[PDB]
Amino acid sequence: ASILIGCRRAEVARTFKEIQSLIHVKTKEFGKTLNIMKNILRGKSQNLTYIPRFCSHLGLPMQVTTSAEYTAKKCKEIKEIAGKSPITIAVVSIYLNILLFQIPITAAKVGQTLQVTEGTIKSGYKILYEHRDKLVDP
DNA sequence: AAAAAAAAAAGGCGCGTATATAAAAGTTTCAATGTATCTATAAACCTTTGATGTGTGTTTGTACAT
Repeated sequence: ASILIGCRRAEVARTFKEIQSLIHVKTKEFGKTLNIMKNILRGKSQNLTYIPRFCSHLGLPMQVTTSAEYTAKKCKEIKEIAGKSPITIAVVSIYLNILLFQIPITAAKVGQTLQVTEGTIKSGYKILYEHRDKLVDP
């Protein structure tokens, strides 16, 4: 966690699974340890980071990533709490925007590359195949 | 061409993700303690090898038949 602290506190945010890949922490000993730790400094006293690191993991040009910052922020800004650990609803912006482009990143390839449920995608994409109205920049 | 068995396939059961509440029982993990088991190691013997007083040995002088 002090890494996840040290990471996020250094303005680089990584998912719990990502560190879990580095160290298997039973995903639970992580959580309780984090809460105290954060409050350790508070007494001693940001999911945006995920959009680009994902695009590169798929090897995409900047525009597809460029757009998602607008889309995810705009999808976040109005409504759609949408997600229970917004890690997922980040990726759907790529999926939203990758389909706005025509580049083969077929859902199955997305999943294992980013180790995400496929179900959260399409249902997450439900709120997108309907919200396709206001993301028109050009 | 027809009969029988397993898979293709999904949605949901039902509690892992938190999650704090508290008691109730028990486990495992950690560390001090105890012990036979490696090892060197210097202190045991045995043998070796260089230095060593000296038993035997070359000159002096001898009672002693010859």
